[PDB]
Amino acid sequence: NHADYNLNSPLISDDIDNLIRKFNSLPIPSMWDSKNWDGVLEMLTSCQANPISTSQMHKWMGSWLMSDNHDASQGYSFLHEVDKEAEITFDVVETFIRGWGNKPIEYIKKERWTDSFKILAYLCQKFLDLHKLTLILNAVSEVELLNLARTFKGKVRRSSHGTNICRIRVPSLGPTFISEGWAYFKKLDILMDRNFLLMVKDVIIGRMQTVLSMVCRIDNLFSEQDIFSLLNIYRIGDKIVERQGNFSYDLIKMVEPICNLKLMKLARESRPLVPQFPHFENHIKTSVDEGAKIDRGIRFLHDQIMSVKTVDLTLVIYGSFRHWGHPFIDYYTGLEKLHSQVTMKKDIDVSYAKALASDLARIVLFQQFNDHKKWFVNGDLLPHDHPFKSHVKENTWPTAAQVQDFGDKWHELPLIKCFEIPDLLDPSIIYSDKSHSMNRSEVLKHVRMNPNTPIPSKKVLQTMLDTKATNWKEFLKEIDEKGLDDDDLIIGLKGKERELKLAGRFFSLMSWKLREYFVITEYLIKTHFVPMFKGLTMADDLTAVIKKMLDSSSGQGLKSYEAICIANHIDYEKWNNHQRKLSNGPVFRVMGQFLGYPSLIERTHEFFEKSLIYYNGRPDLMRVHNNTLINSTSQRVCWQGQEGGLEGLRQKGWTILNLLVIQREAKIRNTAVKVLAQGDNQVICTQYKTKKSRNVVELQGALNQMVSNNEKIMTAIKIGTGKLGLLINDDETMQSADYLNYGKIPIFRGVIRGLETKRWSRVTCVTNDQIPTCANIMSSVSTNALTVAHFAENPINAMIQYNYFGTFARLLLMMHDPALRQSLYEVQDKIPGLHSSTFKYAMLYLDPSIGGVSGMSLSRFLIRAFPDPVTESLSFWRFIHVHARSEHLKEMSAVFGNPEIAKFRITHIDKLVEDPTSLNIAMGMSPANLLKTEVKKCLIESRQTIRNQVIKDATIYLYHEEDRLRSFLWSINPLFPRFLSEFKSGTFLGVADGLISLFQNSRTIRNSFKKKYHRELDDLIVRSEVSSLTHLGKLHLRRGSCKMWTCSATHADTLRYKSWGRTVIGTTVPHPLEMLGPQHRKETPCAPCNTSGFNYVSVHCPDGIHDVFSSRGPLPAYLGSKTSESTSILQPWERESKVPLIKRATRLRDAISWFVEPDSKLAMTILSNIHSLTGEEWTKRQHGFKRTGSALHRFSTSRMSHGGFASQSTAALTRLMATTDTMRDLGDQNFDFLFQATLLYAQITTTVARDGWITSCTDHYHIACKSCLRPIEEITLDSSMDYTPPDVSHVLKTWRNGEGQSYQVGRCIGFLYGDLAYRKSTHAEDSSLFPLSIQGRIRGRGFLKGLLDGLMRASCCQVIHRRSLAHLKRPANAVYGGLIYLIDKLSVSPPFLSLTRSGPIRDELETIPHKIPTSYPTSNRDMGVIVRNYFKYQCRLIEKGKYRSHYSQLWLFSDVLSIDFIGPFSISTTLLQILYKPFLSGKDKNELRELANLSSLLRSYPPWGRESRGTITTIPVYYTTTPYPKMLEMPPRIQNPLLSGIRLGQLPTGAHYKIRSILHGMGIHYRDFLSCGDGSGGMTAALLRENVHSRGIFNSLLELSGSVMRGASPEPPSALETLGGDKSRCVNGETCWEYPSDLCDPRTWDYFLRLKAGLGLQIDLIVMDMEVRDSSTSLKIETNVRNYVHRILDEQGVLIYKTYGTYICESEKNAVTILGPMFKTVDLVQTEFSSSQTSEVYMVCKPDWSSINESWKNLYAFQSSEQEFARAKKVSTYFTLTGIPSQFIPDPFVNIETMLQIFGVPTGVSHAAALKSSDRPADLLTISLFYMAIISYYNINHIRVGPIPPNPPSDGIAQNVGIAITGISFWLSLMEKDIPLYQQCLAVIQQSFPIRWEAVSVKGGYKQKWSTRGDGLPKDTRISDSLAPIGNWIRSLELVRNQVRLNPFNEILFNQLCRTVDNHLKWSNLRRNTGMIEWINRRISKEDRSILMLKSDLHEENSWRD
Ligand SMILES: [Zn+2]
Ligand SMILES: [Zn+2]
Repeated sequence: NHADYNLNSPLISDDIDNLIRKFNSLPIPSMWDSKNWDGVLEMLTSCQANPISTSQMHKWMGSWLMSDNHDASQGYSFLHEVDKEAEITFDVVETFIRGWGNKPIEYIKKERWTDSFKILAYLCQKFLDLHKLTLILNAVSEVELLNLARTFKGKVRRSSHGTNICRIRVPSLGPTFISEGWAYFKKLDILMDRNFLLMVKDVIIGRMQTVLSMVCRIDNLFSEQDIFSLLNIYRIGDKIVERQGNFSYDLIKMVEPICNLKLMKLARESRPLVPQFPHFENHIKTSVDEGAKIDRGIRFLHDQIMSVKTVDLTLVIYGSFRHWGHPFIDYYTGLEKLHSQVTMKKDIDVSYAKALASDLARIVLFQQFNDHKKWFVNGDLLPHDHPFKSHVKENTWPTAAQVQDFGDKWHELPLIKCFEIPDLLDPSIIYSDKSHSMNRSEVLKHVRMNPNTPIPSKKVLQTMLDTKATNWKEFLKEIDEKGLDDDDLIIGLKGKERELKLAGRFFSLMSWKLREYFVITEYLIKTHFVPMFKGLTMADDLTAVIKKMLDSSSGQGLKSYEAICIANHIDYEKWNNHQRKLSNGPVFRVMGQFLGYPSLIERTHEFFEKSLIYYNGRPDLMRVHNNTLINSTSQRVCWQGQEGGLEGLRQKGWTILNLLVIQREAKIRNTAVKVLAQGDNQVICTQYKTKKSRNVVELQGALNQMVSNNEKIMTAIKIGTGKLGLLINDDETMQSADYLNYGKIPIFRGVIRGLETKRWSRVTCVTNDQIPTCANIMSSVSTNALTVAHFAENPINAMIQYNYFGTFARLLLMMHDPALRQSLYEVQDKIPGLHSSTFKYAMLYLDPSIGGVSGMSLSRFLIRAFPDPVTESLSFWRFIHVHARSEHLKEMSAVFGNPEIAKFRITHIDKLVEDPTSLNIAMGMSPANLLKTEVKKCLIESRQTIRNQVIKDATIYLYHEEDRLRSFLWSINPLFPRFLSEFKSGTFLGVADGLISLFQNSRTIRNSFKKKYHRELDDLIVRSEVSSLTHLGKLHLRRGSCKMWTCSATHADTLRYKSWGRTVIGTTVPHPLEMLGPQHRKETPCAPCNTSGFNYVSVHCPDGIHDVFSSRGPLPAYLGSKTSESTSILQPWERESKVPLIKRATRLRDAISWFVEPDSKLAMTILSNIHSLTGEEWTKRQHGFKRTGSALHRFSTSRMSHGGFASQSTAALTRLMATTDTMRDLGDQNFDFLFQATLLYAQITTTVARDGWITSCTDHYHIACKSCLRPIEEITLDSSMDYTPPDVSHVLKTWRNGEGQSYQVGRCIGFLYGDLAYRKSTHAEDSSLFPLSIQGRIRGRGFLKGLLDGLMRASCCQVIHRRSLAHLKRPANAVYGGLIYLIDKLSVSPPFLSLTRSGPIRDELETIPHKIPTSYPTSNRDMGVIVRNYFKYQCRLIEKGKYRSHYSQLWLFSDVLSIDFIGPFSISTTLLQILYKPFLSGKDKNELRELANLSSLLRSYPPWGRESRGTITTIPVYYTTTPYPKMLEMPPRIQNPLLSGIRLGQLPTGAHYKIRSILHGMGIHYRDFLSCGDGSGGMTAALLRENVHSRGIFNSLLELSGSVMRGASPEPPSALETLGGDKSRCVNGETCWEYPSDLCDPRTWDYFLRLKAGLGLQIDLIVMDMEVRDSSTSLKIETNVRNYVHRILDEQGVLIYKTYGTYICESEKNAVTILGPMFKTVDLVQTEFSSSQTSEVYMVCKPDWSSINESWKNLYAFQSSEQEFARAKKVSTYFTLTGIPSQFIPDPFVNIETMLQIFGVPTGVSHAAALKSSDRPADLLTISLFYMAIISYYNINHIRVGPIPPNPPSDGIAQNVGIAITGISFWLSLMEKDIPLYQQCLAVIQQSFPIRWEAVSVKGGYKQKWSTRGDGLPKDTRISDSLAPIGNWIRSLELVRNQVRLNPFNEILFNQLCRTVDNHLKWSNLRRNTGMIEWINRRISKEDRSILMLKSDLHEENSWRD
C-alpha cells in the first residue's frame, strides 16, 4: 500500500548509526538532522535504554537465532494447527495421487521427529512474532495499528508530536517499542529499522521453511540426524557472525564455494579415475587458512561441510548460504574499489582485437550469405583478393585457400545495412519500470540546491510519458555521427540489496538518452547478433536453456571413460569493470558497420569516458563546479571520467566479444569446445571421447592427456583474454566430466537439480511493495512450488509441500491480512463463512480460471504450460470426484466445477478478448485487472497531459474507436477469441495495450501517483479482496449446484457457451488426465483394456525408473513443444518482447484464407486494411492458399502456439521412451487432442506411478473418453459490422521505425530440406511422420523419387551459388557432388531417419537389395546405411543418364509460407534443365549469373531355397553323481575376422548357418521354438524359414540408447524382413518389445509360459545366443532356466545354449548347472569364426571329465593357424550364398563403391574401381592391391606437394586405412595362400598395426611419408572393435570374386589402374617412397597403443524441441 514486506534495497547501517549519533549526546549525524527522527527520540527518552550499533547488531543477531532460552508455545500451537489443516487438504491430494499414481500415502505429521519440531517451534515462535513486528512497523493506518494492537495483545502509545509508538510484548524478546519505521530497544537493548529487522525475518524464515521442507518427505532423503547436522552448520555460521560482526561474510562468501567444492568432490567420486584439479581445492584451503588467520571455526565449518556425506544435504547448504546472512554494505569502500577497478590501465594488443572483429565480420557475412546468399559488402573496393570477384559474381565466397590468403581483414571492407532496425512501437519492446537519473543540469542543481537529501531516480515510464518520444532513426543517426550531448551523460549508483559482499557492488541507472541508447542497442544486439552465436543463452526461455544444459554430456559412470566432457567455469574480477575501449572498439565498430550506422555502437566506452558518475545515496558530500561534481570530503562519492564498466550495459555485447575470443582460441587444438555464457560468468564444456581402454593405466595417462589438452585451451584463453585486459584467475574453477554450474543452477553428474531449499526459503516472501494478500502469498507459494515441481523428479514433494506451505500461509493471513487491514478471525460478521472445508480447499486448490482465488489445481504440476486452464482444472475436479473415496470431495467437485456465471456484458468480453479461454464469473475482479482498468482510465482521462505523440495518438485512438473495434470484433458468430485477440493486439491499439499492461502492480501503484489517484487504488485493493473472500464464503453452498459432468471438456465448452452468449470456435482442449485417465500396466493383462485399434499411447522404461539423479540415464529425452515462451529464469523486463505490431498485422494477413478466405472479403478487406493503416496498401491480394490445419493449438501470431512443456526433471525423461507412432489410427479428421501434452502426460504419470521399479517396465495409455476425444471441423468465420481501420497512423509510421501423388510431397519436403540444410538452421519435424494435415495416401517410390528430385534441385541452386561461375567444368559433377553431400547429411540427420524406419517407405527402401541391419531397433547407423544405399542406387542411375523429374506440376503446399520455396523452386526447374543437361558449357553462364542474382534479389513371401549346412565337431558328455573337477586347459583367445568374413551370404549374422548346421547334423525336429538373445532375430529368421511350418517365440534384449526414436516404436526385428513381410508365423512379431524383454531375470519366463498356454505353442525348441558379458548374469539365467525349463520345454524337447570356452572352463559350469536326459556340447565350423573357443551346448530333454578334456583339445581355440586357415579354405570352397534371394544380398559392386566411399575416396574413383572389379574378375589380386593403393593415396597421400601437411595420420583416416589393409590382406592371404600374411594379420588385429609418420621437404612446402619398417612418429593403430568392417571387406571381395577364379597379380595392370585413377603415381611410390609393401612379408614389432591416445569431436545428446 505504501512500503515493503520482506526486503527491497540494501542494508546501509549508516541511517541507524546517525540516529544513534543524533540521539546519544549529539556527536552529530552529518546532514540528516532534517529527518523526523524526533519520534524515535521521544521513544528513546520516554523509554530509556541504549543501542549497540552494527557489528554488535550482527553479533546479537547471531546469538538470538537458534536459541532455546526463549518461549515456545505459539510455535507448538501454530505448527499443530498447520498440521491439522494440512491433514484435511491432504485428504484431497490423497485421493488425487492415490487415484493418479496407484501408490497410496499417509499424512506424515511434522511432530514425528520431535527435536526437529522443537527447533522449528523456536524458529516459528521467532518468525511469527517477527511477522507481527513486520506487520506493525509497516502499516500507515492507525486502524491497522489498533487492530494489530488488539490481535497481537499489544497496545498503542501516542507520543507528543502526534507519533504513535506501539508497545508490544512478544515471547522471543519480551517487551518492544515501535514507531515510524523504527523499532525495539529494551530487553536486548537494540535499535532497528525496517531494513535490518526484515533481513532478520528473511533469515529466520529461511531456516524455518528449509527445515520444514525437508524434515518429513515421502522419499526419505533426510533424517533428524541430517537435519541436526545442517542445524549444526547454522550454529557454526552463527558462531562466526557471533564472534564478529559484518566481517564474517567474507567467510560466508567462502561458504558457498566450499559447498561447490564438496559437490565437485562427490560428482568426482562418481567415475573415480580422473585427476583432481588442485587449483580450486587449494585456493579454498588458502581462503580457510586466511579466514582462520582472522577467525577460526570457519575451519570447523569447512570441515563439517566437507564432512557431510550426502548429495542432497550438501545441495541444501549451497541452497542456503544466504541464511544467517546479509551484512551491512559500506558504500565508501565499495566505490573506492569500483573506481579503482575502472581507472585501472590495461595493456591491449589492438590488432588482436582487430583480428577478433574480423572473425566476427566473417561470421555474420557467412551467415547472411548463407541466408539470402547475397553478399552484404559494397562493390566499392579494390579489384583484388576475393572481394571483387565475390560480390560481382554473387559468390566467390571462398575456400580455405582464399581464406588463408585473405588476411583477417574481414573487419576491413565496405559493410552495408544487413539487419534492419525492428520497429519499436508501444513501450513493451523498450521500457520496463526500472528507473534512471535526471539530466546533468538537474542532478547538478539538486546537489547545489537541497544537498542533504539523496537525489531521486526518475521512473522510466514517468519520463516516457512526460518527454517527447524517440525518433529511433534520427536518434541513432545523430548519436552515430556527433554523439550524445554533455547534459545526458550521467550515471547514478544504487547498492543492490542481496549481495552479501561487504563491498556492495552498485547497480546502475542512466540518464534518459543513455537509458534509451543502451536499451535500443542491447535490443539490436539480442535480436540480430545474439542468435549468430551458439552458447550465449540470453533469448533462451527455459526448455532451450535446459537443452543447453544437456549440451553437457556429463555423468555416465555406466559407460565410464569411453566419453568425457570436462567443464571449465570462469569468473574474472569485475568483467563489467575491466571492459575497455581500446579492446571492445574494433568489434563494436564492426557491429556498427552492420546495423545501418557505422561507429554507433562503439560509443559505449566513449559515453562512459565522457560522462559523470555518482552515488545518489550521498549527494551531501559532492561539490559543484564546472558542470563537474567533485568529491570534496574525499570519500570518492562521485567522479568524472571512466574507462568503462557498470553491469547491465552491453551485457550481451561484451559477452559476444569474450565468446568470440573463445571461438578464435578454440582452433588451436581442434578440441571440442561447447560454451555457455551468461553475461559475466561462463562455462566451457570441453569434449573428448576414447577408443576402448585396455590396461587401465591408459585411462590414467589418456585422461591426464585430456587434462593437459584442457589446460592448454585454458592457458590460450587466459593469455588471449588477457591481451584484452580481462583478469582471469587460477582460483576459478573446473571439474571433470561431472558436475557443472551455470548461473548458480547446479548440474550434477548428467542431471539438473534445483534448490528446493531456495524456492521454499522464498515462499512467504512477497515481491516488491505488493504486500501479502489472499492472492499474493498464495501466488508466491504457488509459483515457487511449481518451480520446485518443474526441476525435481516425480512432482510430488512439490504437491505435499504445496499443501503444507499453502496452509501455513493461509493461517498467517488468517492471523492477519494487510489487505483487509485487520485479522480474518475477527471478520466473520462481515463476509460469509471463512472457516470451512469449502474455503480452505478453495483458497489452496481451485484455479482462478474456474473463477475462484488462486493456488493452482494440482493439475498444473503435470503439463508445465498447456493452453486450457479451464479444461485442465475442470477435468482435475471431475477426476478427484470419480476417484474420491469420500463424500465432501464430491460435494467440493460439484461445488467448484459449477462456477456461478455472471450475466454477459460487452465489458466482460472486452476483458476476455484481452485474454482468451476464460469465463464470466460472479467474482474475478482482480487487483491486476482492476489496476489495469484504473490505469487505462487515468491514462485516458488525461490524454492532454501526455508529452509523447506515440502515446498521445494511441490514447486518442483508444478513447475514440475502441468501441468500434469492440463491437466489430464481438460480431463474428463463430467466436474465435484467439483471432479476436491477435487482431485486437495487431490493431494500432496494440500500443494502448502495451502501455496499459506495461505497469506492474506495485510499480503501478507507485506510478499511479501521476494524477489524482491515490486512495482509489487502495480501497480498490480492499474491494477486490473482500469480493474474493466473499466469493469463497459464497462458495459455501455445498452440493447446491449440479453434478459430475460427463467428460468435462464438452462441459467446459458448454460452460464457456453459457458464460458467453454463444458457442465458441472450440478453442478448448481436453487435457490428458480425464481422457487418458489412469495408466494401464501391460505387465498385467490389459486385455480388457484392449480396444484393439491403436487408441493407445505407450511408454517404455527399460531398466525402469528406480534410482535417478544417480546417473544421466540411457535414452535420449523428450522436452516438449517447439515454440518458445516468456523467460522465467531471470527478471530483466522480458515477457512481451516478442513480435512487434507490423509483424503481427503481417501474420494475421498470413492467416487470411486459413480460417477466412478472401471470398469472405469483409473481415479480409479489414485485415489487409489494418496492414494498410500500419503500413500503406501493399496488398496484391492472395488466392489458392487453402489450409486444412487445426484451429485450436496452432493459430497464433508467431508467439507461442505450443502444446505444452515437460514439467519434470530431465531424469525420468531420460530413463523413459514415449511412443506415439502406435497412434496413427486417430488420424481421423486430425482433431483436438495435443500430441505434445499427451506424450508429456504419459511420461510424468509413468514416472510418478512407477516411482521406483528395477524390473524395467512397459505402460499403456488408452483413451478413456471417446466422447470428449472430440472430432474437430474447420469453420471459416466472416460476419461483419462493416468496419474499417480509422485514424491513419503513417505519422506514427514515420516517427516509429527507421524503415524496417506424393511425388509432390517429396519434391516439397526434399527441396525445402535441401535449401534449409544449406542455410543451416532447423531440421526439426518438417520431415514429418506419414500422412499429414497436407493429407496424402500413397507414400512410395513416388515420395522417394520426388524427394530425390526436389533435393537435387535444391543442390542445383546451392551449387550455382557454391561455385565460381567462370569454372563450369562438368556441372553434372557440381550438382551431383552437392546432392551427394546433402544425402549423406540426410542419412545422418535423424528425424527423417525415424520417418524411414517406420512405415511403407521402409518397403521402397527394402525393395533395393542392401543387407540386413544388426541392431535390434536398427540404429541411425543402419538406417543411414539403407537410405544411402538406395539413394546411391538411384543416383547411380542418375550419374549415367539424364534425370527426368516426371510430373512437373509443382504442387506447393499449405505448409510452405511465402517465397522461401517458390522462387528457387521455379528457378530450379529451369536451373536443372540448364545445369544438369549439358555436361558442357555455353551461354548458360549468363543465365546462371542472371538467375542467381534473381534469387538473391528474390529473397529481397520371397523366393528361397536351401542353405549352407556345416559339420558338427561333437562333444558327448555325461554327468554321473560324483565330480572329478576342474582339470582343464582354458583356451586362448584369437578374434580372427577370417571366417567371420568367409561367411559370404550372411544375413544379419552367419549364426544363421551355425543353427542350420546344428539342426542339420544334430538332427532336431522342432515344430515350434523359443529363440532368445537374437539381435535382429537372425536365428529366429533362420529357424522360421528353414522349417516353414514352425511357429516361434522371439526375444531380444532391446538395445536402445544408441538410437533416437523420434515419436516412434522400436519396430519389429529387422531379420524378419527375410520372410517377405509375412511374419505371421512368428507370433511375437511386432509386439516383441512391450513385454519383459530381459532374459537376465524371471517374469520373462512367466510371460513365455503365458505365450505357451496362450497360443498353445508347445515350444519343442529352446535356443539361446547370450553373448555373455557377465558371470553374474550367466549364473542368473542358468538359475532361470533351472527353474522354468521342464515346465516350458516339451517332452522330447531341445535346449541349445551358446557357451564360451573360457567361461565354461572358468568356474561355475552351466553345463553342470543344467543336466537333463541327453547332454552334449558342440563346435560347428563351416560356420563358426576361427580359433574360437565359443561352442554350442546342447540338451535333448524330457573319466567323463577326461573325455571332456580330450574334446577341449579337439576344440578350435586350442588348434592352430593351419587348422584355422585350411578350414577357412574349406568354407571358401562351400557356396555360402546359394538359396538366398537377391533382395537380401548387397549389389556386389555398390557395396564396394560405398565402402571405398566409406574409406574417404571420391565416388567417381569408387565407381571406376567397382567397374574395373566387374571387368576384371579374372585378375582380382591386382584390383585388390589397387584398392589398397587408392584408399592409401586418397587417405594418406604417399604422393603430392604441399606447404605444411601436419600429421595426417590423425586417428581415423589411419584407422580405416589400417583396417582396410587388414581385411584386404586377409582375404588376399587366403587367395594368394601366403601364411605369414595371415600370421601377421592375427598378430596385428591383436596388437598395433604400424603407421610410422614423416613429412619430408622436397620444397614446394613439403611432401609426406608413412611406413612400418622405419620409425617416424608412430600413430600406430589398434583394432579391437574393428572385426566388423574387416568382415565387410572379406565379405565384399569374396562377394565380387563370385567363386570366380583368380590370376597372378599383374603389375602392369596395377600400374594401369593406379595412373589411370591417380596422379601418375606408381608401384614405385608405393614400393619405397611411402606405403604398405611391408605387407609383402615385412613389418615391425608393436610400438604404440596411441589410438588409445583418443581424440575429440563433440557429443550427441538428443532432445526434440525447444
Ligand atoms: Zn473426456
Ligand atoms: Zn493396452
